[PDB]
Amino acid sequence: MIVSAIAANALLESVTKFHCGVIYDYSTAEYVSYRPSDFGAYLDALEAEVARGGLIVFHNGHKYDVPALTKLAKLQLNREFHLPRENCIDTLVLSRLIHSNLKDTDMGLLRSGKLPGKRFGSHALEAWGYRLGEMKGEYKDDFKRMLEEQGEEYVDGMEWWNFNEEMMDYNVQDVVVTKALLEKLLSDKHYFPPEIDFTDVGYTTFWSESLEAVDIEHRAAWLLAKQERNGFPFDTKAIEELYVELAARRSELLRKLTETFGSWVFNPSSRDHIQKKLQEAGWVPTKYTDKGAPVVDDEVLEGVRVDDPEKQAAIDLIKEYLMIQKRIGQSAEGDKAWLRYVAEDGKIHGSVNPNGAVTGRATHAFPNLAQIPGVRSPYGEQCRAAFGAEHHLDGITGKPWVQAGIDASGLELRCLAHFMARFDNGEYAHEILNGDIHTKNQIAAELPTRDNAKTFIYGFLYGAGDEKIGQIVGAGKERGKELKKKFLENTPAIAALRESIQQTLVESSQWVAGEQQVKWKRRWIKGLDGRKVHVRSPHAALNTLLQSAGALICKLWIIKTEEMLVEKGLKHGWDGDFAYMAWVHDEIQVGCRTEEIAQVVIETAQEAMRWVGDHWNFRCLLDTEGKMGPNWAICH
Amino acid sequence: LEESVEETAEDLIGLHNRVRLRQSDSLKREIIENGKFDQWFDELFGNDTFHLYDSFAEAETDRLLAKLAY
Amino acid sequence: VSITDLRGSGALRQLSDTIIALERNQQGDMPNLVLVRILKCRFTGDTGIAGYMEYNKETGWLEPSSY
Amino acid sequence: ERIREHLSSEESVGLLFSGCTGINDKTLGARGGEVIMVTSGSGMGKSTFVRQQALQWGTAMGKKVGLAM
Repeated sequence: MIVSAIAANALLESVTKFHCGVIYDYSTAEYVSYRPSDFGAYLDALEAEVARGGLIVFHNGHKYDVPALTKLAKLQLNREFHLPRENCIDTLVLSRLIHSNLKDTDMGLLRSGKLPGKRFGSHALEAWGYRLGEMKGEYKDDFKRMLEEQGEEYVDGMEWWNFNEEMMDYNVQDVVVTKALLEKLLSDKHYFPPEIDFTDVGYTTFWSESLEAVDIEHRAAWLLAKQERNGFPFDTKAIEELYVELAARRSELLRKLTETFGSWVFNPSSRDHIQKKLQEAGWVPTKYTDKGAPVVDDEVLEGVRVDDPEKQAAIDLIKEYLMIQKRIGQSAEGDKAWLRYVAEDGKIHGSVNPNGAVTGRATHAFPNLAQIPGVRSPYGEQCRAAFGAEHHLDGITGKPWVQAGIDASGLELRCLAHFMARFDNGEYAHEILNGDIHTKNQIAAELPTRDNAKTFIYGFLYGAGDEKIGQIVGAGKERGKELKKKFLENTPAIAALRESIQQTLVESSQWVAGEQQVKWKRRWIKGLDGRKVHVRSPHAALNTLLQSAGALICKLWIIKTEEMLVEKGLKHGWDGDFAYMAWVHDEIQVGCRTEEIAQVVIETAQEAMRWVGDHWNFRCLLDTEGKMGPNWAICH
Repeated sequence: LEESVEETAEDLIGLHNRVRLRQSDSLKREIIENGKFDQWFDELFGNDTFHLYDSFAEAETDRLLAKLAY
Repeated sequence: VSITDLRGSGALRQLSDTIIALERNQQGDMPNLVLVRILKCRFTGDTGIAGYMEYNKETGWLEPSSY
Repeated sequence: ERIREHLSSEESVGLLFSGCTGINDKTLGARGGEVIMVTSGSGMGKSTFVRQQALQWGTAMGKKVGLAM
């Protein structure tokens, strides 16, 4: 096993030159420093550990280091360099796996004065140096202050322009933190057994003798990192033709909404507006917002009735206006608007954090690819059309690629059937397969319509009170208790589900001054792969359990699907046959060169989904549904 | 005479490595993909200590006792 | 039903790797209720009563029962 | 190689008995090479139970099922 970290001139998207890199070998117990004229030997040193079947330790290597060293080797050395996914370890991923509950952990770290306020809960290399006590300083700061006593100034991120001896010393600093952080993660015996000193093993022993969660997360991080580099093809012209239809509508709406109110200036998106208005048109607020004056409150606006017809009719103009700002602020004027993120390949490369959550459901940002308005939401149809494989060319024919959208068919309710198959012997599970589970929940909870059962089952499982439940039948917090208790009597298994599991984490509970001081057995629920999935209050926790199952199911699902597609003969990327464009929890969007490839993609995903269920011996049956088409509005 | 040599070896391999390789769809795939199968396999049978019989197609006496005697 | 009630000589108690058995009282209050009993499983060795099932006179299927 | 071939190419747990879980909990389905023994009283659902397995396997989990009625 070797440990390293590198320093380049820029980010993964325009890096040009390799500066330095340090390699600590556990077998040699000694570091080795590299320099710009030593880039070639650096790649061989990594190849040598691959030949031995050892391991290579990087921080964020799956997402940056490994693809950058592949990219740098092509333009600088003109050689092909591809670190095998099996021979790579990412401390960042393990940190996100092992220490997903950092947010609490920092409380004691704050008391010490050892952890910066800007580096709270962060999983960056330097942020961990302060946690372990290895930060003698930071390269960026030993650069700025020393530039003063040299004359010349500082430009935002110029410390990486040129190879400097201070970078070479802080390049070591990043390596020793990676090593100590690795051993800090290897010292967690829940994930890494004591019987195996993983610091001196081959890759073959590392993955299997480690917890299964260790393997998936590195497979998940590697695949999704490929997805970011693949990117999502984007029709720039289409979104441009929308801002025109929106800005014109905004100005036309703004004009009509300035005839209704004067000044001494009507504001599009201000909170000091409705606060000044409606309570002058004859509207007395039903619900307020905190220390002073109610917020925008989109909810009440639908029900605001004022005796002024013009003011009343203007309410719906406000409803549209605010929404127009939302799409615009997401598609054009936002600091993280889509038009700002289109790369020079005609694609949007939205990033994704693998286990950036307690449960394992990922997070998307810059731009949040997982919040694009739905086709049911206004103008979402046009929005979804802007994200499509058709908006990509082709390596040869040029004929637009076809998109394949496959989602997990009702994963949440089937996950519920799996954990409750422990109490009903597959009763509820068969109701899924037999169909109309929302019809049974309707009968069990005594709801008038099937749609009311749908909004019930999800709210009840996740800890909704009685207001959302009461508003279903046009009531308040009153109606809810009898709706929840009746469902419990008609579905004992669900009640029995929360019995053994919720009493598996407690010995006895106790209320002290309004705070439950529960004596825990373990403040963490085990996931499908043995990882720690904490919760908070034992009053529900089920929501955490089900979402953990679902997110862990899809994570393995998208891994095996790609694994089978590669095994069948398909090549991953825009230069091969298919390319992952976006992963959104229970649905995925895959680009495909021909319709024939897309059909295989759909079938393989179903084959992988049954494979996952057999793998973890899932009590319930998992199915998926695929849609073929040009873009995303079609795949959903 | 009730399990083919691959299944009995499967038991022996798992038993040798303190696991139930038969009763884990997860463990079977594990040692295969990360190359842990050949590792345990050479560790056990590498000394040519284990030898088996396979036919399972209605074993007889003449001549099977001959094979046992042989 | 146990292993002795099995038709044929005592070879079926040996060759069969897994033995599924159904029991139901068609002259009682629950004729469609059928009990599943594992009599043998060389694979797991876990024997005993698995679960319950009900014969849907409409579909003719064996839907899994509670208990 | 035959051991390699077995673990890799067999469906592991080739299928799971449908109509009732718990059977899967105690048997983990049926494998390739074993012999599942189904029995009950005269007209108590021996044929009906097995016929569901033949149907389900050949429909949901597209296996090629052979029948000898």
